[PDB]
Amino acid sequence: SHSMRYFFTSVSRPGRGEPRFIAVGYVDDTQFVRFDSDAASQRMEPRAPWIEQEGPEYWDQETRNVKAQSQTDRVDLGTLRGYYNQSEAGSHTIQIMYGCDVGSDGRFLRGYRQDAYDGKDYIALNEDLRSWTAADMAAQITKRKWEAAHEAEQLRAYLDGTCVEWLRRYLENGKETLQRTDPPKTHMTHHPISDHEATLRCWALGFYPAEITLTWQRDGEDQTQDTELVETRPAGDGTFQKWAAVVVPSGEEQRYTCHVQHEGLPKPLTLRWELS
Amino acid sequence: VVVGAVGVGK
Amino acid sequence: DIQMTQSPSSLSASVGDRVTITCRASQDVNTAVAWYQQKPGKAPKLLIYSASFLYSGVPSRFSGSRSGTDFTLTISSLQPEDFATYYCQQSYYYFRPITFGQGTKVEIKRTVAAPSVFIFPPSDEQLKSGTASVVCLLNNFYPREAKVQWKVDNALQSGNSQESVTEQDSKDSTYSLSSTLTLSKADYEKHKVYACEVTHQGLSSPVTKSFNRG
Amino acid sequence: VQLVESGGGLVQPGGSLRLSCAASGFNLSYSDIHWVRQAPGKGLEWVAVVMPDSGHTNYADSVKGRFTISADTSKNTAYLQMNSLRAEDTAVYYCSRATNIPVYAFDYWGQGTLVTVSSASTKGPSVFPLAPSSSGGTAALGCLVKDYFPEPVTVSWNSGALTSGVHTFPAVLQSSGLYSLSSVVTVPSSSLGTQTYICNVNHKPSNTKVDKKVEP
Amino acid sequence: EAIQRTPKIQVYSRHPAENGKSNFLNCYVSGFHPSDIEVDLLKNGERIEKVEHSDLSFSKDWSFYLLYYTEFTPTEKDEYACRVNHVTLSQPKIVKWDRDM
Repeated sequence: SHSMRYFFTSVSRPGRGEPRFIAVGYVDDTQFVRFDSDAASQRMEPRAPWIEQEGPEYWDQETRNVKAQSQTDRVDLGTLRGYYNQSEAGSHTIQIMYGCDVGSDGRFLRGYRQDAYDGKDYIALNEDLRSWTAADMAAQITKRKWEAAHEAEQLRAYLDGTCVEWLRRYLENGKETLQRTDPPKTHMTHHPISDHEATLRCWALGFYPAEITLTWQRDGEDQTQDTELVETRPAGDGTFQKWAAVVVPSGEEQRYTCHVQHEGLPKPLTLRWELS
Repeated sequence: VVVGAVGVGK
Repeated sequence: DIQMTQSPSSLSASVGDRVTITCRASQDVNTAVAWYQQKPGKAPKLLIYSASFLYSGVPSRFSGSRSGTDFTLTISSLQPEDFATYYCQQSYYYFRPITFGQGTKVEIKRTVAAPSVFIFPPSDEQLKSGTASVVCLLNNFYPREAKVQWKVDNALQSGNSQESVTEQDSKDSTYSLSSTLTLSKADYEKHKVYACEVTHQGLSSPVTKSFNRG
Repeated sequence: VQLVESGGGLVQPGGSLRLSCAASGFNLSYSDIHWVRQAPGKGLEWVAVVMPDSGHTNYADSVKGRFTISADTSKNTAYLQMNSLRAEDTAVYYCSRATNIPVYAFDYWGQGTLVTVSSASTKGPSVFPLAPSSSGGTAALGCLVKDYFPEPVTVSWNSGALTSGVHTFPAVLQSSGLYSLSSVVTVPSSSLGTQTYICNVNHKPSNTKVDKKVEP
Repeated sequence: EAIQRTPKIQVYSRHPAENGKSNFLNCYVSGFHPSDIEVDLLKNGERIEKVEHSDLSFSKDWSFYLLYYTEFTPTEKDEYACRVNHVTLSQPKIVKWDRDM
């Protein structure tokens, strides 16, 4: 399966300028476009080599589009902040997702559009691509406007036709970049707190897709209460990483194994702590 | 590709 | 501040005459302004909206264009049934229209005719008015720069007089103006000789006509 | 999200009062009525910036006291009040009753009115025809009516049979303080010879209606 | 108005750090809401200036990532830190680079 997401952050930055607007776009975890409203240019600067190929018309109309989106956010940062009656001159964000999944064969699967005001939820789209789950007494007003004017209809047309066809095009273009799985190299060691108790840590390094599960198999069961784990860490260079840890008495460490499962990993791996 | 049309305001 | 300057154009749409209208600002936009017809004497209307995404009314033959830099912002007008005072209205920081432009003009070009003035002394009810309104009838002339003469007292009546205007008649692409003046009953009676000289852009000479009574 | 308008051609607010417009079609209820106001050749965004809901119904007010926040998204999206009868009481207030997207048709409006530059219940008209001197080229026999409201009229000629050739005339303020307009009619000489001329004027604000007869 | 989630600062080297090599000093300030971070990469206390960052993403629960990063060389004298401030941290928290962690 594959997806294509468009995150559209818009911080209201009042008084000291003009609403910032970063409009990242993603494909399956990797970024290929960007747009800061304060940078070198006012362009969809490319962010991945396989989109350089597109050519001047593409960048022109993509820039026109994303500046239209930026305009839309700077319009509705004065309506969300108007019904959530919210005190002119205070920072207050808007966030917007899009998407369209496909099958491994390239057939459309699901379409999702999700909006968020200050950190919480707002209107979102169903999985039948036909109605709107307002998540507040403001997203009520939004969904009424979107059920009227059939924004759902236009959006579904976009999603299936345009979003799916360009997604397949991108995966054609990036076929040497996106259709890859990075099997996490596994590494792990212990930090002795004292001569009676210690910690163990299990390292997931270099895996592209941001989905992976680390489990410490404590002698047949996962010691889920003693799982200190960190979030997914962007390794800066497109890959990812994460670790989880547990507190262990000395000697007992031989009763724990780290079990991990990733798309790049056919057989889930066992980490047996080398006593030395 | 970003949504082509000017979308409805939120 | 914010100052929307209208950099206009006019005078020519006969059947297909292409026209470009531009507007200037004292602020900086991203890719847009707003555009707005205003049909003569009735019915304001959206027109082309912005730049980098135009969106058009049902008269979808125009083009409104980006300037990037605010040299101007521009519109293209073509046909002659679309004669309205166009306005340039404010984008980039989305103020729901806060600062208008000031006004341009577009008309169909039939003949750029000189004014036709034929003198009518007003009937005896004009003294029943209590004010003298000697009528310089104006016919089939381009918008009035003709210096029609108010020889109601046989002297120019500018400012003290009032004038009730006539719009361009659509058929001839020109006004048919009638001059209505509120001076006095005594002014009409004291002077009986009435002429309307017409110095004009079309008419350099102060062309004068004499009525014959009855 | 494309809509309609309302409001009425309000008459003399010579006592301080209120005006209203009302939506249709879809309910905007979030971003909606705007009440932009204009004078002959300008345009101003007074009270009732986004009013129905989304609050602060004076984003960019820059006026207060008499221009009043009145209504909301009850499907009839504002009822604005003047509190003025002499100063700046002459605009044509409007309603951006489609404001729904940054880029879709803003089906504004069609109406909104004033008192007049003059005030206090204009007097009854006076009707004055104009008789041609003679007739060269265009031949026109004028009809002028004076001392009433700015509001437009209906004029009847040839005993009301022939409305062709008549001139519809707007009114401007005069020394009288009473608005006046005329109906000059053009008749071809052959038609001018054959048919006798009748002028009839009908101004509802005037409340008096007169028929005027001219004979060659 | 918001929930003002507190940053989850994580200072780390995008490669397994080695003595005297060319790494990056990532300061992956994970889900913080209000979005105006003030990450500083401290070179034994004084702010480095030649630091850039990835774009402002966010997450399924609407919590922004950022990945402030810059080149450095791991030397056993300097205590690389990451002075992460925020509208929630009422002190310029000095989460350090625990190379061992």
